Amino acid sequence: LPPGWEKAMSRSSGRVYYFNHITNASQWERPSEPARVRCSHLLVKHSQSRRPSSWRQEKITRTKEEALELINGYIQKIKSGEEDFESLASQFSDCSSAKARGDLGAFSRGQMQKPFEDASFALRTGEMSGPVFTDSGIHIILRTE
Ligand SMILES: Cc1cc(C(=O)NN)no1
Ligand SMILES: [Cl-]
Repeated sequence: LPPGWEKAMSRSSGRVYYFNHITNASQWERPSEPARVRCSHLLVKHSQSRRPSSWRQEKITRTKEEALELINGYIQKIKSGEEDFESLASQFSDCSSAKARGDLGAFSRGQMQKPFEDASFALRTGEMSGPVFTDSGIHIILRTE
C-alpha cells in the first residue's frame, strides 16, 4: 500500500478497513514525491497551544480533549455531505487563513511544522487528513494541488 497505509479490523462490524498512521485518515475503500504541494486547513486551538488566542476569541480556554471533540464533529459533517470543508473553515478555524476559506498556498519541505509537513506530503491530490497534532493545536488538512 502507499506510504503510511495499513489494514485493520472494525470493532463493531468485523469488516476490514484502511488506516494511515501519518495523516490519521481512515476509510472502508482500498487506497489509490513532488517538490511542492498546496493545502487548505481548519485549526482548532486549545489552552496549551503556543499562542492561546485567535480572531474568534481573545482568550482561548477550551481543553485539548474538548478541541479534539470539535474536530471529530467537523469531520463527520464533511464526510456525510451536510457541510463543505470551505464553509466550516471560514466560520470556525482559529487561523487567520479562515479569511481565504483556509487556503495556505503552495509550500516546500522545510517551511511548515514537521507533523503538518509530513501529513501534507502523504496526502494525494483531493484527499483529506484525520486529526493532526502540532504545537499550534489540532488541524484538518485538505490537499488541493
Ligand atoms: C471515501 C473514499 C476514499 C476512497 C479512495 O481512496 N479510493 N481509492 N474512495 O472513497
Ligand atoms: Cl497526487
